[PDB]
Amino acid sequence: NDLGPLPPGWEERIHLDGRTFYIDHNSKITQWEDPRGPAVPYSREFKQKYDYFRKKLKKPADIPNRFEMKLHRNNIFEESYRRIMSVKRPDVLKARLWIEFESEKGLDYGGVAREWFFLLSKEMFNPYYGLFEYSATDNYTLQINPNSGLCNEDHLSYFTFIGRVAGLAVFHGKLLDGFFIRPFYKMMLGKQITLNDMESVDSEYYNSLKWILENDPTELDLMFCIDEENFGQTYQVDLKPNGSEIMVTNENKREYIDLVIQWRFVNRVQKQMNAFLEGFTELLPIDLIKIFDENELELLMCGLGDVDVNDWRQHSIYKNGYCPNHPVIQWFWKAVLLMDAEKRIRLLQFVTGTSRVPMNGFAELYGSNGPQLFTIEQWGSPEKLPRAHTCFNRLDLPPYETFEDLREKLLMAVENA
Amino acid sequence: QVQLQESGGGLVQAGGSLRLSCAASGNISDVWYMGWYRQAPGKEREFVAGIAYGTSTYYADSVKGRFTISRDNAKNTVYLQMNSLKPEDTAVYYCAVIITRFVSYPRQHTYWGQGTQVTVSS
Repeated sequence: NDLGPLPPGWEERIHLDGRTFYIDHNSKITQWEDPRGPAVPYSREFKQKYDYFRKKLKKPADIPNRFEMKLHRNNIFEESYRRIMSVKRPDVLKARLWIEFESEKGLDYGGVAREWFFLLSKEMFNPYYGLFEYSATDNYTLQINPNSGLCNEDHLSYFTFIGRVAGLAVFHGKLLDGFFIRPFYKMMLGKQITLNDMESVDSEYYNSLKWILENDPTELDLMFCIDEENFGQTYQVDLKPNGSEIMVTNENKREYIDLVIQWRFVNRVQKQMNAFLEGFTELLPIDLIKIFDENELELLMCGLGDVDVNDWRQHSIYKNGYCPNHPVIQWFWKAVLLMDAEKRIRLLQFVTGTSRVPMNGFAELYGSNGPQLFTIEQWGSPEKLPRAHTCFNRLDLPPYETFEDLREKLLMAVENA
Repeated sequence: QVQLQESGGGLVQAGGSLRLSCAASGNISDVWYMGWYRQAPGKEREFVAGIAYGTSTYYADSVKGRFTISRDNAKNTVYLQMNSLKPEDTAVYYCAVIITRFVSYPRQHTYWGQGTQVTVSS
């Protein structure tokens, strides 16, 4: 109505007293005044976020009621590309879509649209095509192949098609099967990529940059110039004006790390990510999705798959004196039991690093080096917040005096990514 | 090609404020780094401030706290404001830009300003 869309990253909620408050998720603050005080304590709830997001998604009435597609299962990717990118009005895709498979053969997954989304997600997110490549830490999470242009001549068009399909999945309530690294979702949100975010992108770059961050680079005799092995011929690039003859020292460290990350990761995938976002936003402006975090954005796109805590517990190995009968371990599992399904998935993302659970269960759970199981290691003083390592699926759980303290600390850590 | 000209540079008492503006002309497609450099009498050029990408701003430890670097997109002009100015600040202030141009492989083109003598009186 006359009020208009809320500013990006804002939400409106109804209090039990009936007065409506406004929550800024970027700063995590509640207020009474309309954006266009204490109010209620901030509570990041994915269910209410999703309800608000779906409510503010409005289907145009001018478009045809039904969006009809005919595809061949042998190569679903190609006909899907042709049909979806042949549409000049993206709003037509906002209309309900019924994908009549060839000869109505079947193979449904509870819905022909869901079956189409499943098979297409299998096809697009296969690194064989070259658009995407498996993450460094995991073997199932994906990322944009920086060399995607070399393999595919029209990689930008295919990335736009993938973005359009993802936008369709989010808009229509269906779910995609591909899980991306955290920097992927951060680049959707327009957030800043940090050194930790490189853990998924490349192990060599992350390890070298971490060494530089912690130790004095003066031993390495580093300049503000990096060598671009990619592209024909090997040549040096200055990260800052007069990069050569400028030496990386303790005062020039974080600037060097930021510039190296920008040149070697962000600059390389920026074009492909921009094409993906251009395809994605044709059905959902970024402002609506900016309320979600990267973790919540992953859940919104790939869905909230219920996690069986019994299988999770049985196929878990404890470390540093923790035992299944240990009071802290069973208290932690009690806290996991009482916590919601979305909170359980957020705990998975906090420790494992992704919401994907292997189809065989938690026995096949992987890691940076290889097959690695969920680990809960004793570490730190009781007061400290739990920490997580997603390269080895490790939760550094301090020994907690009582169940209530452990529950509160674990919830605070899970909520604060 | 891009050409830079720095103005706003004049002798000022120490503890005075100087703003240096880098007027940039030409096709500034995508600036990788907008920096202010300093050349003291008898010394090589040394980094003073940098805008780099987005809004991340990097300062030299000598000028950290005292100076502030900003960019105006409509004018594409960078302003370095120096406060608590000191004799060390007396050097000649250049303005450099790096434009990442993509022909075959993407490469960095560095364009340097003429410079303004900024001095401190005390």
